[PDB]
Amino acid sequence: QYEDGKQYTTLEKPVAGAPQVLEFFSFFCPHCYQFEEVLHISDNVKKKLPEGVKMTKYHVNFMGGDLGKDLTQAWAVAMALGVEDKVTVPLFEGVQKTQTIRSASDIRDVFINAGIKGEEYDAAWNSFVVKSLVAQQEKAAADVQLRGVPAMFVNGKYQLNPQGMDTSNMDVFVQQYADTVKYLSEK
Amino acid sequence: AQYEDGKQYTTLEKPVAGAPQVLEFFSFFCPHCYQFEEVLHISDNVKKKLPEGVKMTKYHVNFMGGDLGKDLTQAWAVAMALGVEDKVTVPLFEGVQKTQTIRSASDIRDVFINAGIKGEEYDAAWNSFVVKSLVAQQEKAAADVQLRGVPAMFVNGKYQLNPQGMDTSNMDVFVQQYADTVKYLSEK
Ligand SMILES: Cc1nc(-c2ccc(C(F)(F)F)cc2)sc1C(=O)N[C@@H](Cc1ccc(O)cc1)C(=O)O
Ligand code: NA
Repeated sequence: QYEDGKQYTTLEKPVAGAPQVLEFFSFFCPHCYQFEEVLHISDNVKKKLPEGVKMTKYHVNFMGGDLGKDLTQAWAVAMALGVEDKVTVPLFEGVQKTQTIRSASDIRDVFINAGIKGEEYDAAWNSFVVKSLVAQQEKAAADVQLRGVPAMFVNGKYQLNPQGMDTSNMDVFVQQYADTVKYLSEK
Repeated sequence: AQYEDGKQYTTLEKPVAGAPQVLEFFSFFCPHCYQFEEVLHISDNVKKKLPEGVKMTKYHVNFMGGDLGKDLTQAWAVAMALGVEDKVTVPLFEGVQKTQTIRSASDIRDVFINAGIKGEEYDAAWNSFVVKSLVAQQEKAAADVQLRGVPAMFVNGKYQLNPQGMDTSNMDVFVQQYADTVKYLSEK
């Protein structure tokens, strides 16, 4: 029983050439921590979607002050090096659980400890490839008039509405969320 | 340590009458709350340094958890009603955050049963007026201190701990600084 306003909302001005599935998060975002560590939303959405569908995940600037911008640049590094899955957990825990991530250096340490060579990290950090990925993340958020995280957009036309879903059972919530993404992608 | 308003603690503009002597707020969904309790043992270390007669109170809140969050607050009310907080705190934190075995109210109940509380006793407590009242008490206390987030601790409804705020460069030092601050405030 899908209804606009319930499981999802519809953007007023759809974004052209938008990614099929686009997620925004912040490492400072508490629901984003839950979505990644506890619920594994991205993994479960991926499992429910066809192989052909591309999922994109971008970091945002508007949580966490100066460190917030640094983390967006760090996420650009992770995308450029293809090590998202190596650093997502220690970045989330470093920010929200242990609160040991306080500076860019602390972010660098996380990449080092996750097996990324220091020289490779620094080269990426300062690269124009990464500068462009930072620009891409910012523009994407601006295109959908992003006001908060977590957020997921389907074909630049629909936005998921987790608030409209059932939150008594974690796996029911995940099922309803993932099923909504599939429904919207086939729309 | 040299204590100053605004440093190790802040002072509520609207103090709360009849508040518990030492009141801690947490959520089982809250990862820094997991850090506080399961890793740092803040509650326990504060209690060790508390003066004789001063009891600790700990309430559950629901900023992140939706309906399941409400179930957790009611289950925490049951833990308080039964006096089994020290038996279920660990498996609730680990079950929600680490093993991800706690996904519904039924899984919460299973934790109490595995910790030695009979199912019929858990259910009796769950549906009791005592637990209904305790749920309301936890909410009201959070409202009274204008709670913004967790973890948080309040002393005599007048002072709010400010860990920000403290030497969080060494976890052992942080814990003693935090516990010493609670002792100081309780003595004022
Ligand atoms: C993004 C988000 N995700 C949530 C969620 C997801 C899963 C689960 C479960 F445990 F079941 F897995 C619980 C909550 S609330 C939530 C969220 O946006 N929460 C709001 C408050 C709110 C909560 C429930 C409503 O029906 C309406 C408003 C806030 O934090 O201010
Ligand atoms: Na605190």
